[PDB]
Amino acid sequence: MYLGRILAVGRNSNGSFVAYRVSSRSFPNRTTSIQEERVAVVPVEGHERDVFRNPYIAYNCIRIVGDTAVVSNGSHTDTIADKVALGMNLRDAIGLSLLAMDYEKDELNTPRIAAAINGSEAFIGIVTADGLMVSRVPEETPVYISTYEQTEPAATEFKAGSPEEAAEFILKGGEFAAFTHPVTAAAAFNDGEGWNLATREM
Amino acid sequence: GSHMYLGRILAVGRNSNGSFVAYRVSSRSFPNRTTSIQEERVAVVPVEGHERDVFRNPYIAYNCIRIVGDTAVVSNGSHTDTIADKVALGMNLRDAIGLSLLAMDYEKDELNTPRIAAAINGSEAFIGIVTADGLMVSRVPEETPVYISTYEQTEPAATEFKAGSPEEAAEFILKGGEFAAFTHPVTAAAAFNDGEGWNLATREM
Amino acid sequence: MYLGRILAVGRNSNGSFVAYRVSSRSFPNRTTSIQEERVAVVPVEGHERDVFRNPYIAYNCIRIVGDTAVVSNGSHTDTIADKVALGMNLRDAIGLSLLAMDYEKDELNTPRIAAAINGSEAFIGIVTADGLMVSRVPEETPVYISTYEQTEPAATEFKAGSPEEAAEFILKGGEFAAFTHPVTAAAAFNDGEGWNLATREM
Amino acid sequence: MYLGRILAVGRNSNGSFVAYRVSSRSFPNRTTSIQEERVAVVPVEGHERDVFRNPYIAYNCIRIVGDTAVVSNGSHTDTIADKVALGMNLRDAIGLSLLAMDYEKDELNTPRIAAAINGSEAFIGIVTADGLMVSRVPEETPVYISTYEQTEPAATEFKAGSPEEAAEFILKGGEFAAFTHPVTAAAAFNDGEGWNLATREM
Repeated sequence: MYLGRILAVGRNSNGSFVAYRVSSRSFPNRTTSIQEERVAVVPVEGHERDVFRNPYIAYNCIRIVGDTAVVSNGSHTDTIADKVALGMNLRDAIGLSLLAMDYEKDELNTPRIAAAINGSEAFIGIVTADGLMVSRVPEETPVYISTYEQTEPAATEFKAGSPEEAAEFILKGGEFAAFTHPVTAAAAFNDGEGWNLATREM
Repeated sequence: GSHMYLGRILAVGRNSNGSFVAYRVSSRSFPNRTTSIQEERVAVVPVEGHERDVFRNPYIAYNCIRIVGDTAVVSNGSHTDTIADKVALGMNLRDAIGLSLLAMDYEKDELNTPRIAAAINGSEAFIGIVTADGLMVSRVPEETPVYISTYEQTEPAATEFKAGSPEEAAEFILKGGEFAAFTHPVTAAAAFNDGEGWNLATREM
Repeated sequence: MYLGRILAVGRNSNGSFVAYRVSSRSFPNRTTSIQEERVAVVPVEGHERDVFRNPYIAYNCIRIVGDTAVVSNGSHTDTIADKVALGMNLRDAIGLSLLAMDYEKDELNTPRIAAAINGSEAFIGIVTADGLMVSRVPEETPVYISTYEQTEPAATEFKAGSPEEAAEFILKGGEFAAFTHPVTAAAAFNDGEGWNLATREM
Repeated sequence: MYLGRILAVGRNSNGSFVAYRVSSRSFPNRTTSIQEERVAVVPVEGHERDVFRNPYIAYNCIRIVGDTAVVSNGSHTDTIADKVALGMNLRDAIGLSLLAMDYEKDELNTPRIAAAINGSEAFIGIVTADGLMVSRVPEETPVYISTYEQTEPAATEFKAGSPEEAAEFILKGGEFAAFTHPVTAAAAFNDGEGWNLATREM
């Protein structure tokens, strides 16, 4: 039931999207911050220091490069987004980044999860201590994946017609309500006019 | 389910008799082929008088099995040497397979044929595949062997694979167990290790 | 004085080009055959068998994909060209392919050499047993590289205004005359109308 | 005369080493901190906040894995070390990490530089906007490389018989005295008994 960090990607009747939600046991003093073309996961005021005791807690979790949205549970968000910007198809951007960066070297060998979507295709990947897998997101249905328990894409009837909605949904909505220790959430949505960002706190 | 033609098939794992990797060609338009054991490897080559086939299709001849030290590599194409070499030059199994599938990619033919592969040694085993919809490399479950093919069965599938010798294993993936049902069997090869070392073997239809 | 296989890439007053030329001691029974969008290095009639005794002799030495031309001394030619086709900048297409394929496992640990060019940039790389290097081709001057001896880019006042010209030059022209054991050659040229292929025999 | 971040690697009469030195114009409020099996570049007390305005200033510069020492100017220090730890040869570890992570997306397209050394070989590599290069370190002589100006290996008569010496030298000694804006320095030395770490401030 505690899935750790969760991300979602796909298309529904209202447009394309990516959603991210932090779930933590020992580092709840965090929030999401919208900056130019990106959403970062940072410590809340007075906890800046946390970053220096654990290197996997702060990072951009959503990057927007052109017509492409990138979402991941770590710094690989920039590694992948940079490859997209510099010209590289989605699948390889994810694969090359997950292969090189690998699972996180902590207590639980925490997988690095990620996904990216543009006007044509979307891909979702994950790298664990037991494997690496990058796959196409089925057009007929959005999907989500997490660091713990749900280590492989799972379909989700994800309704949302705005980044606000998406971000709230992965936080407290639908089936995500049953996953524990929700901290902060974020998302990007594109109804065809471009990517818009939004956050959502508990 | 309607299709029983899986194309090229490979299997890997450990049973009560030891470790192994098996491979079997299945073709519709290039049956003029067989497996030839050479030093530390098994190649898939045209049969005499068909040497020419290789120049009309670059995906029909390749080492399908490579042995490097305590490690056995198996695949449906030239990546067999790309992976084997990385293992030889020092690279863990998962990465070796993954870096090689990522670079080489699915085969650029009529059916965007996936590149499949697997490798095993004294400690772990990893199986992987690269298609036009993805790339996947995963640890082979210790409690059960598994197999994968270019068509239909594009993700690992468990198999009660019995055999206690390369001869046995190569025969099994060719005509035994559930592999019987997969059509157009051409040639087969395999590598087995009972703890003494890797031994190769071929099997014709 | 025997550089093995040699390739050249760059631009001159007449257009963009890539050139290739095989140089062999023990496998001269070879020629270059133009096919759709590519030039392959194959055994001469009655030698089809050679390929089974050495896996590094037959291969497409030039691939044209869109506005981009790819040239190498091996099968990586297709690895790199596919990544360009599927969308991947030139530097990475060459780098990823060279890193993964590595030097050829023969008597001389023969390096894998490659280059790619389009209307904007051009890159040349090589992978040996002592390293890996991929670099931008200097706009103000073509350059060449070979499997042996000249294992790093070298400038070349390369004149030619057609594939025919280019293929003949790298084979018997300029400084390439002094490099021994010339077997067959090939080249692609682009004067602004598209890529055109041409072979040249001794 | 400002080479940015500089690293050195090689063997001398006293043993094997890797040295690192930060040089900065706009972020001198930094020091090096030894922690388990590694040395990190971090903000000085009261500047924790800098980490959030620039994602390229805090990182482990040195990582020790077994008989191998890794040094770099970025997070790729862990990317490379982890691959080495998980079983990967030095050349590929550096090449796969530099290919995936790329030059740093800042004002100067700052290259990612790196090097690794164990009881047998040593390799140094760099990734820029113009290329990628990874090469074996010449056994008969140590070499150093930087982000700016000296973007290619360069020989250095690097004398030192202890991490303290090594660290001091890349900071204020020899030819490094002439490189400007020294902030902090660090190094790992191995005289055959194992890898020892040390830092040095201005």
